[PDB]
Amino acid sequence: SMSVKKPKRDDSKDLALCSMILTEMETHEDAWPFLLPVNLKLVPGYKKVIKKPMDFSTIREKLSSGQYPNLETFALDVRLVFDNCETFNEDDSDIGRAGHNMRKYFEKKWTDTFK
Repeated sequence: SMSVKKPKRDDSKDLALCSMILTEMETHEDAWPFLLPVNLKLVPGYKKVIKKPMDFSTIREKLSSGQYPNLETFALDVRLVFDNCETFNEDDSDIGRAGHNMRKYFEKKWTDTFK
């Protein structure tokens, strides 16, 4: 509360460390469904169903331009990518399996880097 603070966690490396995680996600062999925005002119149903589209290139641009206020807002956009994928794609599909694999990969890196 006023003039009463928990000890200050060092957050000075968070920007660099989120960039490294994102690089590792970008270079994973199962990243291909997530590298670019979904083409809303060419994929029937996507625009109406998926209220907040997100993809790795859009996260990368937001990161590079100071649009993430903290490391939790960064994790929310990465999770958004996988939640959108589960909403639109059957589990037993190449893209459905890709999203489960990437979410697992991301969550381990996140725990090992920050928790």
